[PDB]
Amino acid sequence: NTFLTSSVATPPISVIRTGPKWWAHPERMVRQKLMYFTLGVDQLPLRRTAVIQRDLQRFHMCKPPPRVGDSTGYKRSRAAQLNTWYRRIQYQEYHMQHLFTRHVWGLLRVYPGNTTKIQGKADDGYVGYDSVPFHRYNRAPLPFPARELYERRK
Amino acid sequence: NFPAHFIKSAFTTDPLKEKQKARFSSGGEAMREVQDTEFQALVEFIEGASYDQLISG
Amino acid sequence: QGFHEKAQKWREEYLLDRHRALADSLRAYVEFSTSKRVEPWDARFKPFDRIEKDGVYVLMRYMMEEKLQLCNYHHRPVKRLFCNIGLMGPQITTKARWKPYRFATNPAGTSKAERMYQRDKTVYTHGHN
Amino acid sequence: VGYTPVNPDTSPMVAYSQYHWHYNLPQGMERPHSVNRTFAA
Amino acid sequence: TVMGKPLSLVLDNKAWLMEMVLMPFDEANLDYRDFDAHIVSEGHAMPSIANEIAAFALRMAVANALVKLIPLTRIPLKKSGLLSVDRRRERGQFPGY
Amino acid sequence: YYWSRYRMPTQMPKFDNEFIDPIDDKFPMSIRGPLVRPDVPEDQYVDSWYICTSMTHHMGDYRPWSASAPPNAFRFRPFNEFDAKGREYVQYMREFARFDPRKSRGNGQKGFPFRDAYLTKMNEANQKT
Amino acid sequence: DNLQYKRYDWQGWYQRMLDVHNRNVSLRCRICDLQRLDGNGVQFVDMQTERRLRILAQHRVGMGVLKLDADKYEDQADNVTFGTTKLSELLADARKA
Amino acid sequence: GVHRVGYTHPSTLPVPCAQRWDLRLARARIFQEYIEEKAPGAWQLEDERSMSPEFKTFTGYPMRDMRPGYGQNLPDYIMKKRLPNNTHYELFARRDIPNEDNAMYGKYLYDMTVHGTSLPSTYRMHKDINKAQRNDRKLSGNRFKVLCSSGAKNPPSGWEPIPDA
Amino acid sequence: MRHIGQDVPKRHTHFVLESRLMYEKSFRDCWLHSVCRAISQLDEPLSKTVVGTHQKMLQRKVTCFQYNQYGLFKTPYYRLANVDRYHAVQGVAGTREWVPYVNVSYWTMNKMVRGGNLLVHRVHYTGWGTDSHLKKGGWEHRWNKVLQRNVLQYSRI
Amino acid sequence: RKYPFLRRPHIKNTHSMNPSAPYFWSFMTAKSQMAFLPEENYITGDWTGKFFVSKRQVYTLQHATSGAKVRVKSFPSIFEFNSPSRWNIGKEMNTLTKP
Amino acid sequence: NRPEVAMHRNTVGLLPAHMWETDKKTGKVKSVKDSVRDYQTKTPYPKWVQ
Amino acid sequence: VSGVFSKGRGIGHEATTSILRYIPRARVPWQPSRFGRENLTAADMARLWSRGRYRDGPGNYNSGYCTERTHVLEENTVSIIPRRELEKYMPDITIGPKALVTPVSLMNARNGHRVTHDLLHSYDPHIGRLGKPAVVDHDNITVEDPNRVGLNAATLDCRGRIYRWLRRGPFFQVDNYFRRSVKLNRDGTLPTDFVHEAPLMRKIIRLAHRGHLKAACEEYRRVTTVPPVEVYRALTACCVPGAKLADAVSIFEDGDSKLFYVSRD
Amino acid sequence: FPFQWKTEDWYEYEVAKVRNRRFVFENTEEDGIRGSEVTYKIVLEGFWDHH
RNA sequence: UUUUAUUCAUAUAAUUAAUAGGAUAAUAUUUGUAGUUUUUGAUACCAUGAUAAGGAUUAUAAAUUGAAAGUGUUAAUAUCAUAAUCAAAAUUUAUUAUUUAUAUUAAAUAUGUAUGUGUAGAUAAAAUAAGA
Repeated sequence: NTFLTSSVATPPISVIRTGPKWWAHPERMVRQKLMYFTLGVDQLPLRRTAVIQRDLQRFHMCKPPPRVGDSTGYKRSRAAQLNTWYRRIQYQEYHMQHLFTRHVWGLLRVYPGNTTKIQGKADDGYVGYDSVPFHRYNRAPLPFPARELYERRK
Repeated sequence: NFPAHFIKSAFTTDPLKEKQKARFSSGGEAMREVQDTEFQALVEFIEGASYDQLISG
Repeated sequence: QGFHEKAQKWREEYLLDRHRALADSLRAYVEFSTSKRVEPWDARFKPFDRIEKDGVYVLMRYMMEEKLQLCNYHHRPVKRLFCNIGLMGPQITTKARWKPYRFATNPAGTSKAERMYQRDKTVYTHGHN
Repeated sequence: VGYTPVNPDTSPMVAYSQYHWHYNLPQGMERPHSVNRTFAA
Repeated sequence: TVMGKPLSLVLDNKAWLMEMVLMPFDEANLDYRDFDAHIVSEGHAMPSIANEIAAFALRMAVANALVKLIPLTRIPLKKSGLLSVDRRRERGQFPGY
Repeated sequence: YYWSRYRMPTQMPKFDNEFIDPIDDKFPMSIRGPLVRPDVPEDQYVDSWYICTSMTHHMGDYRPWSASAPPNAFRFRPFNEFDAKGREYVQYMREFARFDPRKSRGNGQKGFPFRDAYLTKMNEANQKT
Repeated sequence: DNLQYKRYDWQGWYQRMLDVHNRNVSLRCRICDLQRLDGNGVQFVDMQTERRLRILAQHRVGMGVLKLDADKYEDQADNVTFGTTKLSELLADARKA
Repeated sequence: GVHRVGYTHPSTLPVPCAQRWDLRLARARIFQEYIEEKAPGAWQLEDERSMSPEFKTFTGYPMRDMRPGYGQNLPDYIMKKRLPNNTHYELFARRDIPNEDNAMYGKYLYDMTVHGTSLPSTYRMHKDINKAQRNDRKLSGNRFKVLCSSGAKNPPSGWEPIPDA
Repeated sequence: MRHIGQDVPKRHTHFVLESRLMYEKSFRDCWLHSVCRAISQLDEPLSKTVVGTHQKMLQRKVTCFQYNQYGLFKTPYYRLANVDRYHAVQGVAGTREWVPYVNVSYWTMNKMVRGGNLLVHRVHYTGWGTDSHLKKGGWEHRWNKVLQRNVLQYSRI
Repeated sequence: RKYPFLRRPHIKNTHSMNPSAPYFWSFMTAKSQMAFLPEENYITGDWTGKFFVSKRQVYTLQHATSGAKVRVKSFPSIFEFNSPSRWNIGKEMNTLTKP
Repeated sequence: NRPEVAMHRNTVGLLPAHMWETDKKTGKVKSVKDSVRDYQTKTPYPKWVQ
Repeated sequence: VSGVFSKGRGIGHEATTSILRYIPRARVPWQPSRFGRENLTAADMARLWSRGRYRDGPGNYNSGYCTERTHVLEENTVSIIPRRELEKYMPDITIGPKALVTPVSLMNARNGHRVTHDLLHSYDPHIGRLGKPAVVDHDNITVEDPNRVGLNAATLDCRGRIYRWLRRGPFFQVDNYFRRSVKLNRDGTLPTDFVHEAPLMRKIIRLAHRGHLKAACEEYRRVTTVPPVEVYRALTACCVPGAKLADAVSIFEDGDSKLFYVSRD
Repeated sequence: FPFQWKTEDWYEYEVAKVRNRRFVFENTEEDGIRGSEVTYKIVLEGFWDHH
């Protein structure tokens, strides 16, 4: 797309921990919903993470209930189970978002950023006009007309 | 080293100055120029709720 | 002891070398300016994407070929010519995509991304060969 | 304190000390001085 | 209408920002399309006030206007905490940081 | 001498962390009240220089809130009908209700009418209701 | 000055600085006051004369008041005569319509 | 786009009128305004940061010239700039004296009027008193640094310093 | 002359006294230098009366006179050294080292504030202060407001 | 320590690098080449002899044609521009020192 | 010409290419000959002066 | 003895000192012996004055007028390039003393100054005075400064001079210059007989009699001396036909209360 | 009501209101509070507000 | 048998004592006021103040939009009141929080060298209109 420079990768836990700033930003979530809808597939994981984020952000101000009253034997384990279950749902949504972004890029002839893999037509990470002459993680030298991934016309 | 301040009121008055002070300021001149313990303690304490006072320990 | 004389002689030699370095740098700058560069447009986006026998390429090869040859495919005059011709419109800066500076300042035929690092380093010309 | 003497005109300490006029006062004229009319030159 | 422009244009047609302005008319159990409301900006004018804090300020202003207009709407809005101002303020400038 | 002025002595009073009185400071907040000074109008206080407290421009002689508002004023307002913003915008509406462009000559900013109503009157889209 | 820039040597140049800083003189004249019959028997400024005057004074006229602020000379006594001279020039050129 | 600005004479006009360029020339003559000939027409950049009410820093006046290549060297800046005469610079140049009690009055004149003799500085007095104490204690190790050595190398006739011990 | 009689604890305090002379000479020679520079650098015709070779010769004569002006003060003000008049401490304008209004160094200003020698009102160390112009844009906004008050309010006939 | 932009208290900290061929004129020189030479190139009054020419003086043909010795102040006691050439014309002396 | 607006208009004719000896194999400038020696000038100062 | 100066000379005349020595003089109690700048010898005064302007004036070795053929720095002495060799590649544009002095009409625009010198030349005989009263001659303005009428802050008694200069009233320079240059003659006649302005007076008379009052006033703007009564007479006469009462009163007052009541005719 | 305007009119109104502040004719022929022959404005300056 | 970051750049050169007023004022050449030479702490020493680091705890429930940042000491440093032989213009001299790939020098002389898969050890910071 318009962003073609080198990029670093971050664990999904970091983006999930980022709340209603990037991961749960309503505009970005609406864009993801539009991407799913224009492809005509259900947005079940997106809606699950949306309701999870809404519930979390609504009560983030409130103080936690007294932990002494809660039973460490069972209540703490139940809370950890629920937190892990929510985190797994958000992981699934994150993976789905990345997969569908790659797929839409491939369909629309959109050249991704450097070292970005688009299954079906790159399969090893497209790199073009990078600061390093060689392909990162592959050590393959790169030509100046970097790579024509798609057909010329249109 | 340390200047003598003499905070004592008996170390800063002398008869020579008192002679001239008495004529201008004396008892007559001052008079001329000027115009239930539990309950008393309780009212003293609660009068601190006035608009110009504060509750004091 | 003698450092004044040593530094004076060192600076004399440095200036004598600097004269030749300036001459070589001016020669290299003129040669880079007069030498044809590579096509300074990204061939991966809508305008400069179609086949060579259709779209913008036929217009380039039948309308502005002589001007492009005279400007030697330098990115600034190429963009200015594309703006002046107006047959493409305001798309040059809004929809058209172009190669970066040091990638579009490469010679005519490179075929290798490791070309900007192989240029002459003794010539002080701010990245102009 | 110091070889350089303090300025009694713009120093808030001397201006608002016990021997001068504080800023929480009516700030009226201290005395109606008349020099030129009592004895001109 | 906010500063002579429609609320949708002022908030850039963002549902999560316009719902805050809508909230008082729901908490008071009223109808939004029964009142004309205008918002006048008197703080720092900015080209875009499309943000959560600005929406909160708009919601507070609308709640106060509703309370002034219909006195009985005071109880629902107060119980929902729409007239409760938060004294939170961003850190001031300091060369140390 | 000049220094003879700065020699008046003050006599000591006659009796019968740091800086804080434990008895008054440790008094419960819910009883003492979250106040460090009398609750009189703030116009009577001036931030003391060189001291971290606020004194009154009138030595003692505190005036209550009712000494600044009209008699039997609501919430100590100058007028019981509206708050500050009500008194401002009602005034704006009243002056726009009789604004005449011819009267604006001569004076400066006072000739400009209530902008919110003037511009909405000058807007053609608002004419059609 | 009456605080610390009197009765001493620096008082003179402080007062001179004050006068030079306040040398500005503002002359205000109303167009309605100009729109009167002159000695010859015609209106001193007509509609066209007023329009020409407003064009000549792009920002010096405002709210129907012609204001000329003269800071040309260090003293108000010369600023006033410079302002009167320039106003006379402007009126002479504006009456040409 | 690129064009040539046209002018039509009132005599050539079907109905005569005062042209805006003629009015501009008259206004320039009246107010002694320099007409810049090399002002490009495609640089009508409004100082939006000070003219747009939608901005915090709105002031109603253009606070910038919107020319990147603008400096104090160019004659336009020289002509339209302000001289520092009678400014805060002039105030500081006479008020920020290291010794405050010298802008109001001369020290010698003030001493000769209020007192009978010119007093020295506090530092000079302290040095003199310290010299007095040192002379009382030791009276040795001192130099004889003076401005003019003529009076010390050739003492006046009839001058006999008495010994100490 | 050389540390025999100085009457001052800091001998560098005379630098302020001699810098006042620099300011006085700037006030003397600012108009002449500015006019000479403008006339020399201007390339477009001066007027309808003088054009061409007359203007070129006038420019060269003006710049020759300007170069012959020996002792004319032509120095950028930021190159002038700023030292407080009380303690001879040097400070850089534009940083916290220097206080513009008092025209004293940071050390001198701090000493005078901790003592009872200056009438200032303490505010929060990490805020904008009481001033509305400072709170509504900061140093640049107050700068623009000062400019508007000083100049951009007159008709300037 | 930070100081206002283009107002560094150090005046000689500016390290004039090797001259750049592409500009070679809009760098360390006058912004316009129609401006007159600075005052250091000329003689104001009747002097008794200049110790060394300052580094702000521009280089001219007369420096190499006249043959008179020219020198500037650098890290050593002095530096004389021995073996005059014609390649450095229109440039100031600060660009030919490399401190 | 500076590379700001017009750089492709530079031509080798502007380059002297005679006051230096260049490498006949690579093309770089090997050495530079003396320039002040027997320099040819019609007028060291502008003609209109004096 | 660590004397700064080996020699010194008195300033009072030998006819008056020998008689005034019998009258005791009240010296300063904390410093009876005073050795001011005047008591210095000619060579010592020249050296001190040259050293005074080390920053901007010829005090710096490389600035000029250093009169030294070699400079010792960094343990390496360097000879001096003479002016004859310097002028080969430095074209001389010297004008002389006539360049430093600006016309009298530029005093107001130069903040009460005429000479464009390194030192501020005060017009009062108390700041640049050295024994004799300070007199500033504009036809002998040179860097060497045989008369020490300039103001510098590196001499023996510079502090008091700087204090006096900074503690000056408005129109100090202009008032001193005008009062010292123009005054009533001892014979009681008006100072209206100068030759350097007489052609200007005749020109103004001719313009006034031709009726060019504006030109006459423009020329009168540039006068430096007191004009004769004929100038005022002609100006008023040429203002008579135009009924310019304000102009006539102004030109009368400009000479009545300001210039020795010349217009009182 | 409600107030809706256009951006150009709003900008012009704001700029005009800011500009037209000193263009006030103080001495008029109007009866009442305004309208007089001479107007004196005394500006008092002090270190303290209550002063 | 919880979260964030860290490659940081100028640094020495030489001389410092006094007061003196101008037009519209009933008169001052005071226009243009003339008595060398017996003293010496900092061109390099004042030790004493501030600062850095930096903590404390009562507000039940209803109402109200409310009723809510505070410092010793230990340390280092320094320009101040305190103990005479010498740093501030001639600056190389190494002094923490920097712009990473569509377009890159026009007004006071304003930076040509570190691309390498962003890969160590240590160090600092915050629960403050944000969303552990």
